[PDB]
Amino acid sequence: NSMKNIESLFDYSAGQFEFIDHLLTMGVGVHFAALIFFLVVSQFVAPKYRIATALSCIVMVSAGLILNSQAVMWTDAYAYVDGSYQLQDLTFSNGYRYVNWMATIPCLLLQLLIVLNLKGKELFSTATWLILAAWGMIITGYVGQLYEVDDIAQLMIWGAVSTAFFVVMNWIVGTKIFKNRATMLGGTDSTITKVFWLMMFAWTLYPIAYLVPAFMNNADGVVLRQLLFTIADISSKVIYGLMITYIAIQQSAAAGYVPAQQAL
Ligand SMILES: CCCCCCCC/C=C\CCCCCCCC(=O)OC[C@H](O)CO
Ligand SMILES: *C\C=C(C)/C=C/C=C(C)/C=C/C1=C(C)CCCC1(C)C
Ligand SMILES: CCCCCCCC/C=C\CCCCCCCC(=O)O
Ligand SMILES: CCCCCCCC/C=C\CCCCCCCC(=O)O
Ligand SMILES: CCCCCCCC/C=C\CCCCCCCC(=O)O
Repeated sequence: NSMKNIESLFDYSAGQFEFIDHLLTMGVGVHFAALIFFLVVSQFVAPKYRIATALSCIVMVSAGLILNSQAVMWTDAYAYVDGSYQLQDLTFSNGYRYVNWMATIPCLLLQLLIVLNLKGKELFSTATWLILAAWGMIITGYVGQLYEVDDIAQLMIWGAVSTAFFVVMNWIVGTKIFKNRATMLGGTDSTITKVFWLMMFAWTLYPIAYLVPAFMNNADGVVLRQLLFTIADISSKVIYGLMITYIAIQQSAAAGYVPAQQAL
């Protein structure tokens, strides 16, 4: 699975290799630091919204474990030899991120629907269509990147199919947001609209990283891709969760939850 990604094609300078290692290890710290924050403020969230901050804790740990796994895989697969880090064993691939996404994306979408105050039949219904659309996106994306070394054309076609799911997914999300933001309390009807645009921006970096093999097929393309993943993860998981948490607390406060009012 590692021979199919471009990381296996190149030697890396100390500077490139340590920059990638430092990017992944920093990602671990950030996520686990935000995990403590999400855990602490959960007591300031009304029971109605408390599951949202819990889902952020699930995302933080899910991401932190795969980023930590990826950093160690990175240092195991390569060895500094003759002035460059060269592939030693085949134990590093990007496929594990696509596993992180399969798991984190349903959680990220669920926390959004919860603060939108959807409930019951509509919650279960809307969540099912989003998670299926999203899994189709991720799965077709994972098939495509198996060809980023061998068959770029296939990468593209699987990229096109994956993007179809992405567009439909965002159309559902946007439609539910704009049709339900009047139900939101404390002025969060204004904040949720920004969350949506944060989503659009953060999530669009992933397909850009996905296409790096096609327009920068070299060792700096590998560094660049990890940098895009790092900006994307922090924005779609950390900042977004903070955005979701702030909305949860605000609506809790507007709903008469005392611990939420005292915290604010
Ligand atoms: C590569 C081939 C396939 C590529 C095709 C690309 C087409 C993209 C079209 C629109 C943007 C999609 C994003 C949709 C953003 C959410 C839509 C929305 O804002 O919802 C509207 C709602 O009806 C208001 O109440
Ligand atoms: C970690 C959180 C999230 C929301 C991950 C999001 C991933 C995507 C939006 C991926 C999209 C893809 C597209 C649209 C087509 C290329 C293949 C991808 C799966 C990378
Ligand atoms: C394809 C996988 C299955 C798809 C179904 C996804 C699961 C969604 C099911 C239930 C919605 C979760 C809501 C949890 C309760 C929170 C409600 C609340 O406290 O206000
Ligand atoms: C067990 C977790 C995975 C859940 C799968 C169910 C979700 C369905 C999502 C979209 C189906 C797309 C399947 C197309 C795969 C073709 C790739 C191939 O066969 O080589
Ligand atoms: C992930 C973004 C989704 C959109 C993908 C772009 C759609 C295809 C665009 C142009 C087709 C160009 C096909 C060139 C194939 C030859 C390249 C090669 O095989 O080496």
